[PDB]
Amino acid sequence: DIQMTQSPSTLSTSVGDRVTITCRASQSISNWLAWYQQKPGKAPKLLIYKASTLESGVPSRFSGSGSGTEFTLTISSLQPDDFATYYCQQYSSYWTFGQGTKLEIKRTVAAPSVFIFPPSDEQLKSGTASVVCLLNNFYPREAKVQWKVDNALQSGNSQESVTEQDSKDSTYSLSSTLTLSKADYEKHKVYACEVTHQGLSSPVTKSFNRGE
Amino acid sequence: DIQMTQSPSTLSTSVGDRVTITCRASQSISNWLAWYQQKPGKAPKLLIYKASTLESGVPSRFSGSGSGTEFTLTISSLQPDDFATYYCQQYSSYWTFGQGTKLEIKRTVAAPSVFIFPPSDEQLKSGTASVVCLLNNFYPREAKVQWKVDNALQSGNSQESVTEQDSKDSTYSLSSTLTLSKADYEKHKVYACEVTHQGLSSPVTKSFNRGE
Amino acid sequence: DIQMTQSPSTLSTSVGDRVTITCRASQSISNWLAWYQQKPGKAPKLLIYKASTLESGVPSRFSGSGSGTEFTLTISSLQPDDFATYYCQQYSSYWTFGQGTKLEIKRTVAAPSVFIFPPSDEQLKSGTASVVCLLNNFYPREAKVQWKVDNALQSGNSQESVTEQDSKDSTYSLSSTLTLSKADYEKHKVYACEVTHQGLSSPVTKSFNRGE
Amino acid sequence: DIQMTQSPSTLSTSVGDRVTITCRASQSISNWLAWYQQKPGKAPKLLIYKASTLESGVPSRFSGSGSGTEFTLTISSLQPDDFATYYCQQYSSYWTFGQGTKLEIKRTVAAPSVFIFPPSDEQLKSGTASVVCLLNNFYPREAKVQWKVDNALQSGNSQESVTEQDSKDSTYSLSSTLTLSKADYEKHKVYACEVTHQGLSSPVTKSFNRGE
Amino acid sequence: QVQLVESGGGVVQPGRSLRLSCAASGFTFSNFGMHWIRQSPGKGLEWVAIIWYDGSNTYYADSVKGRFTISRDNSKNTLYLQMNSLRAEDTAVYYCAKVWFGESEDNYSVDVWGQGTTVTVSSASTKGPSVFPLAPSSKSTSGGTAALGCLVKDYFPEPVTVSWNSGALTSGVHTFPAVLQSSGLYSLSSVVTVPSSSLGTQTYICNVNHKPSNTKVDKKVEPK
Amino acid sequence: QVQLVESGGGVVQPGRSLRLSCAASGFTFSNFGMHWIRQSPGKGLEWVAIIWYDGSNTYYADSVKGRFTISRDNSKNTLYLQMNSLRAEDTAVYYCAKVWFGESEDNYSVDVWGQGTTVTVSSASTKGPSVFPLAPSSKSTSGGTAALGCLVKDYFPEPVTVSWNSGALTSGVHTFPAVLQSSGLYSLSSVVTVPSSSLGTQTYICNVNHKPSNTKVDKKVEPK
Amino acid sequence: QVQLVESGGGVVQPGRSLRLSCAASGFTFSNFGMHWIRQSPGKGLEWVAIIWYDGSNTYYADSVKGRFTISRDNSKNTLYLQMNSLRAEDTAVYYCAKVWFGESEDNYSVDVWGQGTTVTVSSASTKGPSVFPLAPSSKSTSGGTAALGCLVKDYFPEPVTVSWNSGALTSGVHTFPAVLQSSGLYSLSSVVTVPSSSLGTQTYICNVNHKPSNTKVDKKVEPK
Amino acid sequence: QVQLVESGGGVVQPGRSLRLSCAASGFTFSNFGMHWIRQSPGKGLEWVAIIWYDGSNTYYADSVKGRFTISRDNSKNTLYLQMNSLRAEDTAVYYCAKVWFGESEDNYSVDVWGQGTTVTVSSASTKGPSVFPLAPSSKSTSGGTAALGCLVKDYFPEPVTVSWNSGALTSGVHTFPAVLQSSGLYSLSSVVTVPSSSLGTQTYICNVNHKPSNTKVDKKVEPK
Amino acid sequence: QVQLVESGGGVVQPGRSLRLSCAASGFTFSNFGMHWIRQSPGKGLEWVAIIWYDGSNTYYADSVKGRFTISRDNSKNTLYLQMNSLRAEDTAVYYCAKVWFGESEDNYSVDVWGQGTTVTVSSASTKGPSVFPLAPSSKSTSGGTAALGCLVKDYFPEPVTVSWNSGALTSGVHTFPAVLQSSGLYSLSSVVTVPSSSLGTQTYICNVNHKPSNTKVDKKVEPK
Amino acid sequence: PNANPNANPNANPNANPNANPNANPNANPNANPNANPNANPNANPNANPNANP
Repeated sequence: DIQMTQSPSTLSTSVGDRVTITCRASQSISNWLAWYQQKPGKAPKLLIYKASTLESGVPSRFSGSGSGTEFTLTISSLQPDDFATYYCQQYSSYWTFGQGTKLEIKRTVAAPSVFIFPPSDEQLKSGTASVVCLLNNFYPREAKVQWKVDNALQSGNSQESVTEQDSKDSTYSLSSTLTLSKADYEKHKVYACEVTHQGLSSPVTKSFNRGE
Repeated sequence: DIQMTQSPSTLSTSVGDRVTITCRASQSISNWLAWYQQKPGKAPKLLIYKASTLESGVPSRFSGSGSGTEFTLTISSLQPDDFATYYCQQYSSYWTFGQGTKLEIKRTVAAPSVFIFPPSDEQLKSGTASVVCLLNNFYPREAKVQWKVDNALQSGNSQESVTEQDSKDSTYSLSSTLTLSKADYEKHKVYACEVTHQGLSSPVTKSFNRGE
Repeated sequence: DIQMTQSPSTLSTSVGDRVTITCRASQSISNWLAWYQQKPGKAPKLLIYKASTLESGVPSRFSGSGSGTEFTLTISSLQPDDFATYYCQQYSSYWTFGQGTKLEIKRTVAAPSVFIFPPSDEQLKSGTASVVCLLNNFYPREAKVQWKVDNALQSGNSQESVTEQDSKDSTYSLSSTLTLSKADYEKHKVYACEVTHQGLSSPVTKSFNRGE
Repeated sequence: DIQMTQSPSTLSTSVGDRVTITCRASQSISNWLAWYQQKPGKAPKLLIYKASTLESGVPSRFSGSGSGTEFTLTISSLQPDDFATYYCQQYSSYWTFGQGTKLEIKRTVAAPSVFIFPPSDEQLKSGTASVVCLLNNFYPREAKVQWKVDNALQSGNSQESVTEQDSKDSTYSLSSTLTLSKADYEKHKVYACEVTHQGLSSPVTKSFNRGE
Repeated sequence: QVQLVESGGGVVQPGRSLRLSCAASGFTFSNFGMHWIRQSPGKGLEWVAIIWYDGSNTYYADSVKGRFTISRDNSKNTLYLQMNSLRAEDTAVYYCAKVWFGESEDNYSVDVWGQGTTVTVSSASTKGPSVFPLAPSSKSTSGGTAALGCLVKDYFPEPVTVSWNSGALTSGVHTFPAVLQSSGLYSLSSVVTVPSSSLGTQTYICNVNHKPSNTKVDKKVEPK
Repeated sequence: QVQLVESGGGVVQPGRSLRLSCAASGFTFSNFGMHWIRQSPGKGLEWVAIIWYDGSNTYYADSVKGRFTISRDNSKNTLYLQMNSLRAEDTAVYYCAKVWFGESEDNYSVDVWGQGTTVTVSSASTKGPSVFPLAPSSKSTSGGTAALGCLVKDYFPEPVTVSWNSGALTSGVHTFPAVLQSSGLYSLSSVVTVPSSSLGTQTYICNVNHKPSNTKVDKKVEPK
Repeated sequence: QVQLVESGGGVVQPGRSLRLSCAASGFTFSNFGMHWIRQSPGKGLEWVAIIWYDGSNTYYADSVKGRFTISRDNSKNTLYLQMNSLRAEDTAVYYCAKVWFGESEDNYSVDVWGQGTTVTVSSASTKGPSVFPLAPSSKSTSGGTAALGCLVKDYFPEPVTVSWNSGALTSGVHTFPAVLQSSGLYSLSSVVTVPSSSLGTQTYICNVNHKPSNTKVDKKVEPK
Repeated sequence: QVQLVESGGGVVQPGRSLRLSCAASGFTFSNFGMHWIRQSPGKGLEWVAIIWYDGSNTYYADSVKGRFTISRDNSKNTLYLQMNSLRAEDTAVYYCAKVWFGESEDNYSVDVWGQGTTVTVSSASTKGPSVFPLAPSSKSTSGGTAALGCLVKDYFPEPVTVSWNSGALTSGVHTFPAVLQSSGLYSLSSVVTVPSSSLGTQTYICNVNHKPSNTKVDKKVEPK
Repeated sequence: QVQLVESGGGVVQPGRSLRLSCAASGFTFSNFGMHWIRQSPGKGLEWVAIIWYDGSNTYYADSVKGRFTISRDNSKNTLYLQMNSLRAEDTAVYYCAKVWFGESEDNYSVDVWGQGTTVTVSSASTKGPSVFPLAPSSKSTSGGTAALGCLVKDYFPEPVTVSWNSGALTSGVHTFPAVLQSSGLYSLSSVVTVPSSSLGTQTYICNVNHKPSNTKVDKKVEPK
Repeated sequence: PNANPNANPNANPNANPNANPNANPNANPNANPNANPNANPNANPNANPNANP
């Protein structure tokens, strides 16, 4: 089973930049490599086959290169229509795709706005307690959110969700949901989410007391 | 039972235009396809059989094409007598007709005139209350009429009726009838119909007060 | 002459089980394969044609699959009405049926009750001697019955008969009839039937002496 | 036009022998080759199709083999009923037959008996002169007969005829007829036929003088 | 709905002829081709013949070619099969069947089968059965349960019916399927398990009935 | 141009079967081989099956061999994929795809993908969501901007639609993608930033709609 | 079993026409395609034409294309071959042949051949034979065996029969196959070995018979 | 032998439709695939479409795909080409062609071409020509040889015929092939060299005939 | 999974022919090349032949070239090996084997072997065995243990089964593998060790069975 | 310059799965010339419903 690997996984770039992404095969696939572009919520479209042949209808700013086990896709001058995810695919022995490279819109650094929401009394009446920590309008996407319950870090009881880049201002939003039973929730006092981000000089901590 | 499907259902066109309508079968019917023309309030007339043979007396501006599962009917130069509904029919295995394509007279955009009529005192004495909203002389045919009773949207208690294209100016008229019991009618005050149309930048609302 | 073969010949199953039976042709029959269901003492009924098309009126829990020389019939969730014999049939070149697969009601293991009956004096007066060995209410169906006349195994002079699965408890009953001339019968002393079954730790032997 | 060629043209064999004949096509015919057997004065009978499939009713001592351009027919143990002519036939592109291989009954060498017959007085009265040389009961079939008229070799004025193998002793008989005009016949004296055969250490010559 | 009714079956000596008919109703018979298919315990399901809607083309299986003749009467909506020179292996249940409706270039088979009619080719003469009791005793007793029965041997032809106490006793009765013997006569057994405490007091009689010969035998089975 | 339309996807319990179809138009369907390719968040893009133009040769991925059957109907211009014995990890978006035209000795892949159809393999039953308010307060206020929202928890299957004030409020709305929980039920949140000066006077209600269960819930969010 | 009977062959002058027929029995003639195949001493076996079961497709060998027309009458179970503009090289034995039954995608040929009918294309006129004696003498004697015969020269058409002493002499008789001469007339020889001690005393007469001309000649062969 | 006859060509305005037909004879038309191939001075020979013997598979060139439709009527032995949405560059001579017979695994092309039919796509209206004299003088004389002619300008469509003195003068006549101008009208010249000593005495008139417009012009050419 | 089942093996006289078949299931047979490999006690494992997936290329070992022909029927999923002119040294167990899937430029061998079928080339005729007793005595006694047996000599072909007391005695039984003698007949021994104190009282009988000849012999072994 | 007897004998999965546009378009002369027993035996609903005439 031929393994494919794409680098980088994510590339932050700006309009007009020169973009180069790489794709490597676990074994020699000669030149039988294709590149596909996919925009979110839409079907993939073929860009390049035989590692360097441009598909009909594809603008000339796309080019392919490479042979053997290393291949590259180059965009000479990035345009706003080119912000999408790019997959390579070997078709030398069956068909396997790479993990995909997403081209991200580069912008200036913006620190997140942090908000916390406690569980509602109705949900507590329903037998569950959800605590929500919200990070609004931040860039870049990498951030860390740690839950602390009476100064004790939580693990395996939270879930995170991240939005795509906003079309208007290219920011991210992230939600972290801590879910607990009513008994687990009422067996403790302090509930905090701590957030670290490269745009923040110091970690930001929001916290509440149960009942406060 | 072979299913037939025609596209588009309605095509707005003008005299002298080149018209092409399509018809598809759920399975291969070889070339055993006929095209029939029907004018409103009139019997259907045979235009084409065997998908490409012109019936005697049919002008040469009509032509058929297609084989297998895809068939097309082409009018090289549209004439005012050709504004009618066109049906395809497979006769390879029993006989099934398509949904039909209606050729509409294309004209300039005209915004509707909106009028509202409350139930008469005689009908209220009879135990029923009909409220009528009228849209006069509008194009295209797509429009939305919403009944609002004290700002509450109604659903499932109204019926709409649309006239054919006027012979003189090719406009439409639409009537919407909201039917309620006398007790339901007298349990509210304000009665409005709101109209939206692609030629209107904002919805138009007509309203009256019960008893006024 | 295309040979058809079904596997397995018998399948023990329970209500709600997922059932899959296979059918193979001696040569390629493309997809021209039909599946027929037959209940005992009743005419066969058509279930599937073209290997995967469900006949009108057939519940959706039946499905077909396969092409070329290998075909399968799948019942997603077995129901009590589905206990019957299923035949595949190629209709690519004339028509040949498989031997058929009977769906058997799976139940817990029940050991047989063993009874032996000697020939009646009236039949001996008529010139024949029938010895009967009876196995009552046993499962599964596989068992071995050996006739021994003065400790000598018989062959070619016995006939076996098996009932269908009892409607009440899904058990079998088996009769073995050993037929001999009056002279052969009176030229020996000991008459035994030995029975082996997977539910019996040791073989069971019943025997009588002529005249006893 | 696919050319077919069979080898050998004639095969001398004995009862019980293993016989193998070959057949080659001018181009690749895949496996679409049939073998036909023909007995003298009788219609051909089909032996093998698809180059290796035995026709129903054909004894198992016949077998076919081969693919592409080379094919063989094998008789494991020859029987007296199998003495016949065998033709191969490609049916990959239209239908062309080989020249045929005749299986001959092999026996020991027997030298011919030579007889000469002069023209009758009636034929001489009719204006023609036929001289007949007869070779009786010889094997194998290959022999050479040369006519010499006053020690002058003749060419182009003789015709030969050969009988089939005698049913009783498997021998041949051959007639050679030299035809000349009455003037050519009466313009010479000595008329001889010289015969060479593998059973003769020296050629045998029979001759007569015109009028003697 | 669609209904097919076969008729004409019965007992026939080997070498004689027999004509089967199939009455069709519930659909336009003249618009469909028909099959005859037979089923026997030794060969399973076996296609016999096919006829076109108008009778122009007919096909037969190799084992029956030259002996069977399929025909139809569209004015009577009746399908016929004239069988000549019958052999022993032709004993089977014969079904008529209707071809399904499909596309013009598809291959075709059958969707609705008839009820079926049984054909038995045997040189055996009609003969009533011998009913012998399988008497229970100490040698056929294990605990409080005993087994008794009736052996219905050497009869021809099929079928025979067996009841116990004129039908009043049905719980625990096992009537085995009949077997054909080398002599062309059939034989079967019927057994029942009874409480040992009831022997000698409760009366058990097996009633064998054979309508083709009007045979009725009531045999009482007593213990030994 | 070339168009491919998948259909047949939906919710199916593990172990059951499902048949996907792909209708092709705009080109000669019978002249091209086809692929089925699936995409899931956990495994990315993963090839499933390939079929020749005439159906003579088919190939499958190792993870699906023996369970999936790819076929085609060139008379109907339809590609089919019968999936049996579905497991939880088969939940993905399935695309049909057309092989490109190339040279006789080249290797081949796909150039045109279909629209895609979603397949969700889960033992969860259809269930409407619970909508709980995420109430703004002093702990969720920075200057003149506050954040409020609605938590849409424990619904199945996907998707659900959320609007605010019947669609009148769209500026600053962030509806997060749903996440699948350990219980097999989906859950998501929808948040909006509002001027703090509007708290206590402007009414904010989130409108959650779930067509599979016909659930419509208007939940009012009040400040603290 | 399958039986094919050709008819219509005979003597025809070059440039004239001739119609061959083939009667089929023992099988459903209308369900099978047919071949006409000819055999001549100069070319061996040579395929001539093929026709489909319904006559929709016909194919011909290149040497006969445009001159021969193959047809069939399925109502009469008869195969026809109309031959126009006959040439000398068309003299051959013509067989009709039945295509075997096979699989749908296989290639096809013939399995059962007809009896064959002889066609002789020649401008020669009907002519009785000339019978000349092959007189035995001392030069045709080896031991006690001598050879004598009859030369049957310049006859048309085939065949001729030769007997010796009204059939009383058969031991040692060799009737040679006829040979076609440059003049278009046939010629053959018949020889017989006799005891030398019988020469001059035993009378030997050869009886040549030619039914087309009703020729009967008894020629006595005497020594010189 | 093989014969193909095209018909249906002519002048058609851009955007209109046109149906070409090809009648085949001399061979079994239903057994062979066919091509349509066009030839223009600007593009040379250019393949248009191919159809299988039964019409099951059709292929088109990329420049015409979606506009042209190839079909056939095997009962009439006729090949058809329906051309819709014609553009100016489709003006060419169209030939139908027969695929040769070959081996099963070979690639195929055409061996016999039809006669050809001309298709002219132009928005020009039918219009007669203007005939202007190319008058000889001292400036068109070298020795005893002079040149004179007629200019045939602004006519549509092709062709036009030119004769000199009602055909009595043909030696030394050069009629140039027509050239298409920017205005969509054709123009050509016809010249002839004559002895200078014959000027003023021998009468020279060019006779232009244009059947599509029924134009007949006799223009006298006089020296200067 | 992958399964291969060989059939067709047996006893064949030298000089005759034999055709082996290999039925494949569990995978796409037409996509893989196949091997035939044989194993004999004298030469060990020995490759015989290889065939490509489409049959285009075949290769043979030098010892079998010109005598064996490998073929395949992809429509039946069957591999064939026609063996002509068999010699004595061709007696072996023949396996069919499937080539593994690999890379395009690698060399290939087999990964899955069939069950194997035995081919015995011998001129010996079918013959039942001779059973001789191996009688125990004082000269075959060491302490309390004695040995007795049965010698199964001069039988053909393989195999033969030996049991003791109808299978009731299995502890201490040693049946040796058969050995081929100069006469082409096989021979073997079966021995058992018994307590010496049981001799003369316990009865020991060896049951030799030879299905090819339907031989069943019960030989009693008594001490001396 | 010979053939490698140990080369890939399988079928390349990434081969050409489309149709060959240049393949044989003619009708195969030696194809199935007999009738099909399992053809359509039912009358045609859309056959000729009028007289010959």
